[PDB]
Amino acid sequence: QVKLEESGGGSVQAGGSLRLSCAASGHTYSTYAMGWFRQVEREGVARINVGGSSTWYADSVRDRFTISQDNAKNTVYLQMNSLKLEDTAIYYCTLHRFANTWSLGTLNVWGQGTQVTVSS
Amino acid sequence: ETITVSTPIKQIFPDDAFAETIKDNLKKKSVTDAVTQNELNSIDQIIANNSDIKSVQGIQYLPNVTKLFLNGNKLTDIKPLVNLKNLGWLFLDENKIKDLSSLKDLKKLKSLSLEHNGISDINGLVHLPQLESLYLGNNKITDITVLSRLTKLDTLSLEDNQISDIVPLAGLTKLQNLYLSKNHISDLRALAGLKNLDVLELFSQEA
Repeated sequence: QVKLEESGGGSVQAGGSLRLSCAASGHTYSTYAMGWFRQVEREGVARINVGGSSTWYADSVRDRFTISQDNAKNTVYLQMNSLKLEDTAIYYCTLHRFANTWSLGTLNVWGQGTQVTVSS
Repeated sequence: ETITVSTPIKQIFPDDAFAETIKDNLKKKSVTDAVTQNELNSIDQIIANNSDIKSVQGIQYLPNVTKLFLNGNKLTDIKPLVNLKNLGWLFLDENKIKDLSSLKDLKKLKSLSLEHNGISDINGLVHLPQLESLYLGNNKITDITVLSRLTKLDTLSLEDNQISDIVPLAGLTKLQNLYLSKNHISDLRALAGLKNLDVLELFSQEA
């Protein structure tokens, strides 16, 4: 009954910016891990502890992408700057109560996915 | 130890559900298909949650498995895991595992989940001092003394147990995410020196 509502995506020019959003509904968690994987096998991109402050980023996106939260709104945001051709992929919002298990993907709640295409 | 010559999956894995798990993992046509030790050596991850598995006999022949998902099965005996030296992540929620001595030499194990197994005695977890994540929610645990040896833990869930004494957690300086809801805790003094916590949940105690 956990639902992930994804917003954002599409086509962007190399060097440009894009912001994704994901809001989690139908849960009771005081704190939980939410963020994005992508599939250009699926790999983690960015995670934040909703209700905490800890984050994790893949090495390839660390200083170009920034993940944030609105705890009361149960929403996370991914600000993708200096976009590169290597960032073209389907991006999936995804959630687990525990950050270290979130990293594995296998047991997570998964969103539908959004197409991101970086050109030029 | 090893499968010396090619052998049907059905013969190596007597549990019909686990044999089907292996068949599907290797994308074989039938559990009667024969496999070599070389093919079994290729398995690094098994996803077999909610699969009505009563025995993982045969898993001894998968030396390279590092991720093992067995939540929601009918296991009581994990002796076949004893010598899986490369196991890193082990999920065993909603089984009925009580004898933990077979975990003792899983010295690469980083993450262990044993939620909702009816466990009370966790003394055997003292032999996993390298563990980084430990999930024991929804059990019958009172005495967490041995967790004081698990100095590398950064994530620990003990929610929904019978704990009142958390002094054994005082020295676990690397804890970041700690879940203690639904216990018998009134006194958190022993946690005052943990400096790296991001998450600490204490809801709904019964004093």
